[PDB]
Amino acid sequence: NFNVYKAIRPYLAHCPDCGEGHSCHSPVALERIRNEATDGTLKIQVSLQIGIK
Amino acid sequence: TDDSHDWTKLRYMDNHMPADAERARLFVRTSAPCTITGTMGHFILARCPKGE
Repeated sequence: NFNVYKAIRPYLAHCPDCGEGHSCHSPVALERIRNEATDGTLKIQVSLQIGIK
Repeated sequence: TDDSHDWTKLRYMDNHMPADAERARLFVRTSAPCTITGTMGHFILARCPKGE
């Protein structure tokens, strides 16, 4: 359920590369990429909040 | 075409007369799409990935 997201909001964070070989704070910040699954699926944590406006 | 500097447009030869076009659809590719850092005149700057 999405009720947990009522109290929290997205954020800006640093980014080593904003597509041009420069560092700019981005609304999409790559926090942690965990690939523990053995079939190659990736779970990616980003600064956005998807599915909730 | 009218010699006005518009950074959102580009002009090209069509038959015998220059014609305008949309800059936002200019693309460069090597083996994957590249990023166009700068454009002016005849020249383009692109940060392309490795390719042949």
